[PDB]
Amino acid sequence: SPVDAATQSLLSEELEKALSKLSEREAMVLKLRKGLIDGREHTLEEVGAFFGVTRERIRQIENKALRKLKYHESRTRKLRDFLD
Amino acid sequence: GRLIPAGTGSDFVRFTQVVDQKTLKAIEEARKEA
Amino acid sequence: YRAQGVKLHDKHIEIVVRQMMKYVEVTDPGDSRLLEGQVLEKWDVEALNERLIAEGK
Amino acid sequence: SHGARKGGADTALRTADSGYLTRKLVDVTHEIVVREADCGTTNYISVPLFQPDEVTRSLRLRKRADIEAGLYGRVLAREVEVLGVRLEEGRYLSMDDVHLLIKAAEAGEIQEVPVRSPLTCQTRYGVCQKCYGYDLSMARPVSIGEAVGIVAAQSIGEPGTQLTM
Amino acid sequence: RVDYSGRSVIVVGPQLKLHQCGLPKRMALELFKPFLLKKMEEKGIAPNVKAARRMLERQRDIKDEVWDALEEVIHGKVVLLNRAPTLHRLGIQAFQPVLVEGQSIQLHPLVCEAFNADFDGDQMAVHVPLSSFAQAEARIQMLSAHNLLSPASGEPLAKPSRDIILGLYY
Amino acid sequence: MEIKRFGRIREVIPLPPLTEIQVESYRRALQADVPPEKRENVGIQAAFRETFPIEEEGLVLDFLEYRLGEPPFPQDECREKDLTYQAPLYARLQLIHKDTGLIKEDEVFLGHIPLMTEDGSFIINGADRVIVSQIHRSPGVYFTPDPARPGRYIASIIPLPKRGPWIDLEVEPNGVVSMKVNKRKFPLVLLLRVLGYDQETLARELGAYGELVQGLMDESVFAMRPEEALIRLFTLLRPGDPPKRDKAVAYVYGLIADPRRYDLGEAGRYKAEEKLGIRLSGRTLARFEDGEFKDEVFLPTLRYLFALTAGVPGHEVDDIDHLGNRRIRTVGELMTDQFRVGLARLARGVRERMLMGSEDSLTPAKLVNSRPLEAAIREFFSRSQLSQFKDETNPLSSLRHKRRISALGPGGLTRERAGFDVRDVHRTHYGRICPVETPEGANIGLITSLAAYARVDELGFIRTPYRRVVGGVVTDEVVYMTATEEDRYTIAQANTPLEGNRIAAERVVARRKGEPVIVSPEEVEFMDVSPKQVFSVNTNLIPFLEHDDANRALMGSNMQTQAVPLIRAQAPVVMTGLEERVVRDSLAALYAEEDGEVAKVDGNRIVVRYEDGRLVEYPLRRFYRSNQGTALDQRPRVVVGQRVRKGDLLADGPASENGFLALGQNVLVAIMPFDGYNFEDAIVISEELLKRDFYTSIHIERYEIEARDTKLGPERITRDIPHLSEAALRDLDEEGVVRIGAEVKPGDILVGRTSFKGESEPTPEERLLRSIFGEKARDVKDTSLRVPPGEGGIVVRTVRLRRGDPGVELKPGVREVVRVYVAQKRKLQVGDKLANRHGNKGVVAKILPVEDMPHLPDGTPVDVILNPLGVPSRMNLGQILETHLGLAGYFLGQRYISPIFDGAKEPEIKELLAQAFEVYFGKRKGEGFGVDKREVEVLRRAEKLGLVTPGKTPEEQLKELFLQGKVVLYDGRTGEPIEGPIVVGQMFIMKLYHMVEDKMHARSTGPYSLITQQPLGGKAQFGGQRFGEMEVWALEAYGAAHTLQEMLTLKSDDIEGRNAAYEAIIKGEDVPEPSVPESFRVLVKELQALALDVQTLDEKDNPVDIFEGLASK
Amino acid sequence: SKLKAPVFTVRTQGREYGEFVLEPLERGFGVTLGNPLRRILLSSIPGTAVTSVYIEDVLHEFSTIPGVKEDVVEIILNLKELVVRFLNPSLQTVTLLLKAEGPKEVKARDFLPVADVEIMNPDLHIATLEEGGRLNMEVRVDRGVGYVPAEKHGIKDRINAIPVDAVFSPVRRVAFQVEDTRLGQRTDLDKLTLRIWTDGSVTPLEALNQAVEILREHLTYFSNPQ
Amino acid sequence: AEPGIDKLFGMVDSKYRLTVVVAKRAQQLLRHGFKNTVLEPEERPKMQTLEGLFDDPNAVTWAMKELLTGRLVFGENLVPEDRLQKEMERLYPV
DNA sequence: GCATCCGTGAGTAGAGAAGCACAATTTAACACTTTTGTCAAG
DNA sequence: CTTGACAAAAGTGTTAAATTGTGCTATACTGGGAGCCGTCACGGATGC
Ligand SMILES: [Mg+2]
Ligand SMILES: [Zn+2]
Repeated sequence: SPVDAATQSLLSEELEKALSKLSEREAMVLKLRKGLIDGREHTLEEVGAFFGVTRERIRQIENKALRKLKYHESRTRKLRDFLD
Repeated sequence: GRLIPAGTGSDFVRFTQVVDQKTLKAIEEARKEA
Repeated sequence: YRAQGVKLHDKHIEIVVRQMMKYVEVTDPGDSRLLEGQVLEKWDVEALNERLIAEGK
Repeated sequence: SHGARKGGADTALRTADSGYLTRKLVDVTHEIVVREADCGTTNYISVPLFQPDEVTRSLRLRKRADIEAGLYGRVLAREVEVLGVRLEEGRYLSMDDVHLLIKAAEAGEIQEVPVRSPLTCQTRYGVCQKCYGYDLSMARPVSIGEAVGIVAAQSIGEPGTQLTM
Repeated sequence: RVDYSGRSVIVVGPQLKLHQCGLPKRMALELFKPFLLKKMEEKGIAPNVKAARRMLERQRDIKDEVWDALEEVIHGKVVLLNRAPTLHRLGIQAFQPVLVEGQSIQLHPLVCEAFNADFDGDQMAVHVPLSSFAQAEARIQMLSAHNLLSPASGEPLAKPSRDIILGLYY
Repeated sequence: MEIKRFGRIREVIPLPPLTEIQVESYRRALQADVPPEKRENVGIQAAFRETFPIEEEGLVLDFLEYRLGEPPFPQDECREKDLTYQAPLYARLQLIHKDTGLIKEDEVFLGHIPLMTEDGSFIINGADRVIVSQIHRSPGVYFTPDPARPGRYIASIIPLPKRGPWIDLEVEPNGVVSMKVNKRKFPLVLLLRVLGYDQETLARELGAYGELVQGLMDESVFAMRPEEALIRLFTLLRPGDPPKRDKAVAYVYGLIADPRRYDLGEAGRYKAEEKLGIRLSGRTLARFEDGEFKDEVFLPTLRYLFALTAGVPGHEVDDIDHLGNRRIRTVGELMTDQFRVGLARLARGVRERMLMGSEDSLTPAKLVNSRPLEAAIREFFSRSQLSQFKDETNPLSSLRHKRRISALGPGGLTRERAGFDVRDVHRTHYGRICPVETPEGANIGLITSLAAYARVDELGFIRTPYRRVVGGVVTDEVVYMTATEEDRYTIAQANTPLEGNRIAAERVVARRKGEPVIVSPEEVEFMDVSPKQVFSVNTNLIPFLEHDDANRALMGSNMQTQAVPLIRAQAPVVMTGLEERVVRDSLAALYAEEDGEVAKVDGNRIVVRYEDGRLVEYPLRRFYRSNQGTALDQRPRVVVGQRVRKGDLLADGPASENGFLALGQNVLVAIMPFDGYNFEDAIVISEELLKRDFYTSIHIERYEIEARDTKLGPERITRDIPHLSEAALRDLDEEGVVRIGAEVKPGDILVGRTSFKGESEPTPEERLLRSIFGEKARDVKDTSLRVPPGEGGIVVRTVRLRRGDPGVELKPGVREVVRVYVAQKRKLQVGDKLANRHGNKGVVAKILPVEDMPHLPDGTPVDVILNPLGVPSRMNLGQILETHLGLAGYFLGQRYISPIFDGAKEPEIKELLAQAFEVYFGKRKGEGFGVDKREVEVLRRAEKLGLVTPGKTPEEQLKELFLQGKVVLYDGRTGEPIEGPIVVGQMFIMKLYHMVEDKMHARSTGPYSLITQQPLGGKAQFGGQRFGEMEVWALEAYGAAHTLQEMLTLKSDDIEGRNAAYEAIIKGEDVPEPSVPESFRVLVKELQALALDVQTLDEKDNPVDIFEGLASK
Repeated sequence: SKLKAPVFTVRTQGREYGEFVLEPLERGFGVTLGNPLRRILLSSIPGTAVTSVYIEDVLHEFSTIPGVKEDVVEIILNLKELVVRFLNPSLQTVTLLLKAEGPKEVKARDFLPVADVEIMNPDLHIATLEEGGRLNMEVRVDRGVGYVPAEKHGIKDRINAIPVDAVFSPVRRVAFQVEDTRLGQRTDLDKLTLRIWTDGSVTPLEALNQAVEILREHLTYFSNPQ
Repeated sequence: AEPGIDKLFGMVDSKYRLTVVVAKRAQQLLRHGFKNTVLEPEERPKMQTLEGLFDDPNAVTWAMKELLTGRLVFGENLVPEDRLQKEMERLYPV
């Protein structure tokens, strides 16, 4: 629906601003891990081949990026309404 | 679902441009100074 | 419309009547590719005739 | 009760016939738009100010509303000189002009009025501003781009149900 | 069939101006909802458009400040009023809506003849022109106060009738 | 409050039972109570005796008798469980072995016959339904003149509908008489040879009519034998079909002689004998006996045709719209006709099972499959045009629906074939069909109402009663008589003056074949019973009907059907005298069966101790939701210990007051313009109406939801809805259903339901969003039922039906269904439609406070302000006379019965107004008050308008104004009097079912169509408004090109455009440029499906892809 | 739940016209206040008017004077336009003497000055005299309220004096309008606009204050029962 | 009626040209946040809001009143479309 | 020329009755490594 | 930052039952069934 299409676009623009507060590689890891670029989840080995790192290396940067976005969300409160 | 060739869709008025004098003169000077 | 007191300008009817008289029938094709009895718009046949006069056909 | 039922049955069938007529009028005139100021034609029609009457076998002045319905807002094709007033060629006829023409007709100075009409317009896929004349809703010359074909179809079709059929 | 459209029973708006109609607030909230959500976000009513929409879903959750924001939305804007059958073009006319309590559209007495509308149960459709072209066309070309003479005959079509004639005649 | 009765006409007989057109016909068709051996050959009994015996030939299945059992479930339980109120049908069938000589008898179950309730309706799938009577051309033999050939006539033989072919006999221009059967024209001479007619016989019977018999002379066909002509006839009727004798005789037998396939009908047979002067043995055109065809009707038909053509006396053409030639098919005949069709289908299946064999152990139960009969019966009561959803807005609504007569329906007319002739009021409608009650619009004259005194006879012809007049004196003998019998007598009018029982006027107004004539008393043979027999029940409820134009009387009678019951409903001050009978015959009220004493009175039930001593408890229908949503309740009207007589009212039903029909309120009305709020039929009311809860009605809405079995898991009706707070679930009980007594508003949950989400991976943006918040997505989603916008109220009833419940036949895959009833008490508001009985209708446009309303000098404000401009053009003066009589009754504290055409007249209303003035003004004198200064000013203007006599005292002039129904009226806003006296009186006004609450709708975005991707339609579907061609024409005429393009693309079906328009607006941006509509893409693809190459091109004639490369290989 | 006190805004131009707005008001109180004030404004505001005129050599009102364009009626009509303000509260009646000779255009300023008497419109035209025309007038100005026709008072100072309709009311016209207004969630409130036209002897504000005071004084009459 | 509608109709040869000019000007005003307006600060259309008097959000109302002042130039083939958009962004970056 | 059958069209809203044998293909229950995902080590 | 370690989570190869598709029944049987016509005028063709 037009409403469903719009809230999809609003969620994308809010997530892209939330990921801007992250680092360069750190944001790209989440985008590649969650599939924000290609549309499919990329496994840790596939992500590791792109940045030349081991599988557990992504899990450190992927999870640390997750924690900082939780801190940003608690301070800004700009993504809570997009899940209900 | 096209614009009908009548009223505001008629070719006699559809291509009318609107501009202020400030923007118009700026375009005028730009041509002269070049 | 006069009998019922309805006031209607003649030009509205004339627009429709103009469309009722828009077509003509070919009586003599002349030096064209038309057929006798063919029905076509008056604007087309007059424009076609002007081209024929411009060539002497 | 017979007439009341008959009138109600007539109204029910008249709405369908009137609605059908308007749709046919729309589909035959939908392309007619005021597309230019002047087609350049010299052709015109002559609106009669008098009509023959059989009971007297003579020419009787037409009703004022009938003359207005054929002259109001129309561009004069030729110059007209009536009652010392020069109505120039290309003049849009106001209601005052029409009444002046009727007054001159009653004085025997004029019998017909040469006016530009859609019937003699040479504009392709529509009419010109001069041959159409006034935008009745605005009492002023029609603006280029108005779908006068749709307006004409609605104008004819709207009072269709008010006819006695 | 079109979006941004509504329908309700019509009643006479004797106090309305010729360019005005009485639009129910509940209709206008639905008719102008996407505009209202943006206005609610600009103010402090809602944090974002999605939460603003959730507020309007439940009637008991609608604050009074939403109705104030709706007034700013419809300022200068016009809606299209249509009564079937649309025999001529004045079967659709543009009016600046005045937000009214109730569920009925208030119609100006002087446009009733053009609509062939009376107040024995007629209903009218409401339409919202969205863009600047559509609003400009309705405000300039389709406004009721700008269409006073009949396109069919050139005679006044929005003219005194019924009680207006009777009072002035008396 | 006394009731004063007007009128001089004494009605010798009362109104017949107003539902007997429904009740009696269905009782005759079922014959459930008469023992089988005494059942007459009508109804479904005739259906059994016509299809049976099923002689396959040798096995013969004969029918002995049928019986109807008790219904499995009561009427109330059928409504709750969506069940059909029906009785099981058992037929006692015997199988006879013609060779062995053994008879096997057993009772087979043929299915269920729907049962008519006491009031005359059916409960089909839990819904109340009415079978509307159908009018059609009666079967028989007719003689109409040829419009193409002057002086020529055509003979038409019409059987029962779908019971044979129509037969046309016409003398061709060459001379030979032609018979047209099944669109095939063949010479009639050939047929008579088949039916055993010689040349000498035809010359003897029909040789005395000019030379027309010469055309009935073909030497070729007289030479051949009847068996040879039968094959010759078979070739013409069925060219190409091998003309074997056995095949040929079967076709002709089944065309004109088979009773199971050709049925002229009892009415058709009777009409044939009356017209042709013969006696039919059966109902077929011919009889097959002794291996040959014997004529029955063709010779008398052709003899009359020649005699009519020859101009002999006593022969006349037939008016096909004459009501003696038009009959009524009631519910009994319509059901029986479909019962016969199903029985014929069942008989055909019996023959094929007999063809199969296994006759060693064949039983009648095995041969009979009842499903074809049940399906035909179920189809008639569910999907027939004549089977209609019962209109029960008020009890009068259901009464009118059961008396409706329809020319449409199966075997009926269509509006295309409905010309002026069928829709006109024929002269024979007098006393049989109301000349007023009809739907205005496309159905005018096609749906009518039975007249009040009219009744349908066994043959289906409407008879109206007349009083026998002999020797100039009127007797009490009443003869019910058809239109064709009515044409033979001079019938006087019911208003003819009578001195005792003898006609006193020397000149009598009468009718002769429908024409008005002036005759002497000795020439009068019959008299009208009453003026009421001309009109239907609804029209008979309009007082001062003689003062209203027929077109506006039509509106008044129709809108009484639309009046909603009111919590304080009042009977009108001015009545016609039928208010009691309508309530009594609607069975909506409760009456004492015999004399007795009331034992228990409660809002739920009433217990009466009858004289015989038995205790009878009457449960009261309380807050029942009608088909239209109006609340139907019965309120007790007796107290404990009260003695009641037989027929005494026990409890008022809906829209009734002390047994009188109460469709509205009695309000004080001022007839005057008011500041433009009365403009064009708009109505001004006082706020005082709201304060005392007049025009307050109770409406109940039903909401339904089903918990289903789904491949991913069953839907659960529960209180645990994910992602919803306690505020949203506050009114739900532990089962997930809203508690009884809770107030629900739009968006509130009526019942919680969770559905398993379809397996689909989420969008990556959602995947990141869920990961940030650390919430695992649940397996179920919110699919709960919520209050639609603009609705709500108080929850009063929750019905929960579960699978396996006794009598609950849920569809497969449905575990349970929950129904919630929400009741709202609706007060009168702006936009609600009000109407009186005289066709004056309008919506409330303004509600004024009491201090703003015009008021009497004694301080009493009026309740309703009506525009006087609605009277003159509509010519309905009955409301004015009602207002004048209401003004007198308001001050005299009394009500009035004025029968139509015989009732209160102006001299007698004015003398009531004289007495009403003495309490209106004489009370003022006693209180110590003279004449107001303001009244003196109005009286001064009144004499300048010629309304009062100059020189009289102010009291006398005020009385003169009062006798005209006018009073001095003060403006509540200013205190100054209205400059002219105003007609003020008490009038009965109804609140109609059209309410702005149910009609207001709006939509920004919502559901879209599957194929066209355009918004759906209807408020119930949250649809958009239809912008049709004429509305498109209006924008084109305005030159609003961009406004038109948005509605064509951005707001209807530009999928990319409508998504981008909504996204732009919520961002504060202007909507983008629109793109191609999706319906045009559908059009192009559908044109390609027709093998048409449709291509969109550019300026350079190059193809342009409007499908974004998605359809290019 | 009682409504807040309304705001009284004034829009007064010059000394002869003014608009007064009172908002917000309870439902129906715009009509409740507007009508009484209008009735008082048009009938009760104290003022002055010409009630009698004496012109030499004139017998009846429907005659003419040789030497002036205006007949007796037209001058009487011009005199009914005269606006005069007494500067002494105890002053009740004055007579204004006018002796002009033609050719002159007689104005209101040509009246002889009288102590504590002020002519508010000295530019008002009275009569146009030609050469040789003598005009002698003695106009009687009284104090009163409302409108009194000449026949209903019949005031004559001397013989041949013509009674004239006395427009005592300084208010020339009252028009009040009630409009629907809102305050938050309340929508049935009233907005009252009072427009008063005055001859200039009193301000439209002063006329409103006098009308309000008159209504207030009458409200105190509902005391001391019996 | 719109204020000065008679004057607005008198400045154009075709009444639909006025609508095109008003609509195109309104979108120019919306695109640049009303920073490109030719109206003086005392000439700005205003909205009566519960929080005070604010600017009128309706650009069509602004466009009609701008055309009444006479400071707007309208016509066909006045300037190239691309050069008009680029130059107006330079003056009003918004 | 004319007579006849066919095809076309006829207002807008809204509100609502076969059974069995056997083969052939597919589904689903298993096991299996295989691959992540991860949580502790430096 | 790798590098082990784990228990899943996921992929995968068999094998079984469940499902689906196909062939075959030998007294003689040999041209169907439902319709079944209350509107009107209009072209346009299609042949007498
Ligand atoms: Mg109506
Ligand atoms: Zn032209």
